[PDB]
Amino acid sequence: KPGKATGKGKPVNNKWLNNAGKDLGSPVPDRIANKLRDKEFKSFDDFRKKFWEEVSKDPELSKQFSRNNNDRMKVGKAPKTRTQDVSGKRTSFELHHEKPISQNGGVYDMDNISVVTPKRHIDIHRGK
Amino acid sequence: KPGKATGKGKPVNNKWLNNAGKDLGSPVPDRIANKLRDKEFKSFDDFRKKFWEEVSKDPELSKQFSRNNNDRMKVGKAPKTRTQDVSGKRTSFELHHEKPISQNGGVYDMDNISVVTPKRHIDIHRGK
DNA sequence: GCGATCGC
DNA sequence: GCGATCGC
DNA sequence: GCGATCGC
DNA sequence: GCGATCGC
DNA sequence: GCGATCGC
DNA sequence: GCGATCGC
Repeated sequence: KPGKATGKGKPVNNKWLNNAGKDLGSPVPDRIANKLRDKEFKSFDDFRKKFWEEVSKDPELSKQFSRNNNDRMKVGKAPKTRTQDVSGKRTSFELHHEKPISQNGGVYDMDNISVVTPKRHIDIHRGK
Repeated sequence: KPGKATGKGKPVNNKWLNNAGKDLGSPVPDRIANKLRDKEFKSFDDFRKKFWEEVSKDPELSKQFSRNNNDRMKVGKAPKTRTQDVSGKRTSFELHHEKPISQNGGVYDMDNISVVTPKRHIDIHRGK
């Protein structure tokens, strides 16, 4: 299921992921959407890996993460969340598509993707 | 001056480049001819590369060279010749075109391509 | 069964 | 790309 | 991620 | 040569 | 300069 | 894929 990525993203402050635990979480940063716009991805995993790689290459974004977390994002790994936002062994930050694929939701549509904590993700799926 | 590969090639024994220092040297192995037949080449420089890389991929042939030589062939570089067959900084085997493009010589016609030693290529360009 | 990340 | 994991 | 394989 | 992509 | 290979 | 070198 390949395809290209599209989207405008939103502007973000000094606490990007700060609300990744409420509602639909945090959005794709504008600067990041540009680096990835019109690009081409194999699978969604391919996207996730690149997204986090791009995050670690953005000076103002990488400044909000712990040294180890930055080392993680540099090789496609997702940053770890605060203790209170994990869910058992699920402790990384996850990407979520607002509208599923079954509802014609764009899989590589950055405006349809946001960053949420595992804890929140489980609620979002339960309906809360 | 790009082009496509072509030619039949001739069957080579176990001592392929054992006469590369006489006459016109060893011919382009049939097996290599087949594996290379009709291929997009940007320059003869590129063909040399792909050629030797194809020589290292052919078990029967790669067997005739030391490890240092296969390392080279693996990256498109030709095997170094014995010391008595080199000349100056030229220590590796060189591809020889029997006919120039002027005389309708195949620039990518394996049948018009052979492998000769530096000390021999020099004796061919002076008059046998 | 299902979304979603991990590691080669 | 593939095989495996995790919580529901 | 690590070994192939582009691309200049 | 070697950094940068592909293809598992 | 010519026919080739080297060195990124 | 481009310059740069090689020996004559």
